[PDB]
Amino acid sequence: TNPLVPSDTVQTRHVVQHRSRSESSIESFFARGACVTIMTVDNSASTTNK
Amino acid sequence: EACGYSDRVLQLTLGNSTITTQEAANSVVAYGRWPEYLRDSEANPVDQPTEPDVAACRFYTLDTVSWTKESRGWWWKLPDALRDMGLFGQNMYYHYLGRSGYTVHVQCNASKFHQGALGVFAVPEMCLAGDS
Repeated sequence: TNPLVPSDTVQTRHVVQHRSRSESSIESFFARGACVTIMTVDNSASTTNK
Repeated sequence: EACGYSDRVLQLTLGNSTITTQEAANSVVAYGRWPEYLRDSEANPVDQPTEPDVAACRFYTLDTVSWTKESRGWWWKLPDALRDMGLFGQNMYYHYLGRSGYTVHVQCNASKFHQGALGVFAVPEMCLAGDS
């Protein structure tokens, strides 16, 4: 993949960059509890068929 | 000033335009900040900016309005009021983004026998109310 940056094809000015990739790191991408299942139980009287 | 100079008498020059006034009440610099160009630390669009300089940073006179006993007041918005003003308006419409500061000079003379007082206000984000 061609590693080009804007100053390669257009006239650029100077910019002091503040943005960071902090939130798109692998940890940060997955750092959320996600629902994987719902389990159903109950508490009724065990009777000959059920 | 013992050699003459005064608060009331100013000369402003920008580009090919000069304003004189012999009856000023000093000048105001909003929030004490003089207009400036965008700094690299604060820059955002990465392309080489267009800077029109004297071609656009000069004095444009708008249409003279008339004050009377029934006048309730007037308003304008910037940059809108200057959208058709020479090379400033052109640079404005050719580009997606733009920034500008302004020297606003309001002119109203009368006579030692007239009276009245106009309040001149520069409002940041002057959102006005609708008719509905």
